[PDB]
Amino acid sequence: RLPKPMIGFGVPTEPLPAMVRRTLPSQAVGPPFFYYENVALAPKGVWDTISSSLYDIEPEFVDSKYFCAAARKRGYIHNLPVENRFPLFPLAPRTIHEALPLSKKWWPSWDPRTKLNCLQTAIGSAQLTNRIRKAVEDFDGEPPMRVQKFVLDQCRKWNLVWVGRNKVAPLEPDEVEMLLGFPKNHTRGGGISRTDRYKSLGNSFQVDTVAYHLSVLKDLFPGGINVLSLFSGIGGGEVALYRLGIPLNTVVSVEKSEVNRDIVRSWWEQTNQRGNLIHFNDVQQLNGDRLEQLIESFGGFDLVIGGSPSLFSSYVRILDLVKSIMS
Ligand SMILES: Nc1ncnc2c1ncn2[C@@H]1O[C@H](C[C@@H](N)CC[C@H](N)C(=O)O)[C@@H](O)[C@H]1O
Repeated sequence: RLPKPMIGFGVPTEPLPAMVRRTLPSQAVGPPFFYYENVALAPKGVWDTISSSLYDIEPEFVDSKYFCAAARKRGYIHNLPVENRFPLFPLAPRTIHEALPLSKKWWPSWDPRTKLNCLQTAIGSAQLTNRIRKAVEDFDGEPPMRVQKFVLDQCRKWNLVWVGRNKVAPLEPDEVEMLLGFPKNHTRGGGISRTDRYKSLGNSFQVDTVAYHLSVLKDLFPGGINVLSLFSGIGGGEVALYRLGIPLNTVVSVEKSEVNRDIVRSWWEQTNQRGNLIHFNDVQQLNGDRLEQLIESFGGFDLVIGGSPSLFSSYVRILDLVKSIMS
C-alpha cells in the first residue's frame, strides 16, 4: 500500500524523486495551514476516510529513518508548500553506531542492524535481557544460527541495543529523547515517572522530520506564528518550529495529560519564549465560541497541527471551525 522508498515528496538525504509537485484542491488552500500526522500502516478505508475528511488531500508518506537512526512510518496530510524545504542542521546521526557511540564497541558482527525499529512505549524487561545474556553467554562468539535468530528477533521487537559483551539493554530515556530530536532532559524530572517518560516519547513526533516539513513556514511568518496545537503531547511541533528559528507568538495547546502539559510549560520557560502559551485539557472544550474568542483576542491561527490521537473527528471539527471563522 506504500511507496517503494518512503520519501514523500522528498527527503534531504537522498535524491529528489522524479515527482515533487502537488496541486492542492481549491478548498484545501487558504489560511490556516494545517498538518495532520497518522500511522502509515493502516487499512485502505481508513486513509480514504482521513483524506475525504481533510479536503481530499492525499497523504505524504515518509519514514523517519531518513532523518535519524530510528524508523518511523507515517502519513502526513497537509496543505503546506512542498518546495524549498530545508532540514534542521546538523543532520541527526543516521546509524545506531553514530547515535550511540558506546554501543558500537560491543556490537556483535552478526547483528546487522544499523537502524532501530519504530520507537514504542513499552520497554524490554530485565527478564528478557537475562534470557538473551544466557542465550549468548555459553559461546565465545559466534552463537548458533538459531539462537542468533532468536536474539535478533527479540532485539528488533524491543529495540534492544548492545551495551557490553553478552549485555543488551532497552534504550534509556535520554537516548530516545535524542533519537526523536528533543533537547536532553526535556522529559526528565518534575513529577513524571520513567514509564510515563517512555509513553510520552513513544507517542511523539520525530522532530527533524516534522521540522523538515514546517521549514517552508519560516519565510512566511517573520512576525511570529500563531499555532493551534491539538493533542500536543510533549510539544514536538513547537520544538520543531523553535529549532527552525520560527518565532512563536501565540500557541494554543490542547493536551489531556498534566505530565505532558507540565513538560511543555517547563520547556516554554526554559527557552525563554516571550510569547504566550495557553493550555486546554480537552479537545472537546474547544467550541466555535471559544475559538472565536481566541481569534479575536490574538489574531487568527497560522498553523493548526495535530498528531496521532472520534478524536480525529475532533481534529477535523476544530480545523473546520477555525477555517470558517478566519474567512
Ligand atoms: N482527548 C484528548 N484531548 C487532547 N489530547 C489528548 C486527548 N486524548 C489523548 N490526548 C493526547 O494525545 C497526544 C496525541 C499523541 N499522539 C501526541 C504526541 C505529541 N504530538 C508529541 O509530539 O509529543 C497525547 O498527549 C495523548 O495523550
